[PDB]
Amino acid sequence: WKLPSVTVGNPKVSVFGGPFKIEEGKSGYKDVYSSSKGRDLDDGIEVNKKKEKRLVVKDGNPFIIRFKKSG
Amino acid sequence: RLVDTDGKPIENDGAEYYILPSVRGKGGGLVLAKSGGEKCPLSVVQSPSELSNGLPVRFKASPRSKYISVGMLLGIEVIESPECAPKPSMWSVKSG
Repeated sequence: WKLPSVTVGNPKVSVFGGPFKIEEGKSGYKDVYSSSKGRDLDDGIEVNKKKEKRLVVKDGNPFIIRFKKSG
Repeated sequence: RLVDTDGKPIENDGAEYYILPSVRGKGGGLVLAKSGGEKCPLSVVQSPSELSNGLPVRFKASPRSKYISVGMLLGIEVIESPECAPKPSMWSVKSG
């Protein structure tokens, strides 16, 4: 087992709307996941076995981000 | 309030955005990679290079608002993604 992770591999999900939200968080924003049990869970980073910084559900340990407009 | 790096509201289903770390020295913007046994790059990761903005995304929120806000449920579409990925390539959560 390992922490649930963010993927694009599920062809069965909505192409408009979704279970994510953006919230304010210490000097930037965080991404959160509205879990099926009704608690929003922070997305954070976990370094995996091939040294990838994976975006995972990491309750209470958010990845703090900013959003740069393309162009 | 939710704004982009130039202080403008973020567009709903419009402009593309890069999702970038605030802290330096710890990886670049979010992209896709093969993880473990994957033979198609399906896993959201930050780019190994701090210089990289990663891949562009489009936000998709169901309300008809021109701009997204904090606390609003939305989907995240990765606008440039591997030919092997399902299209449109939408973030979701998976076990493992």
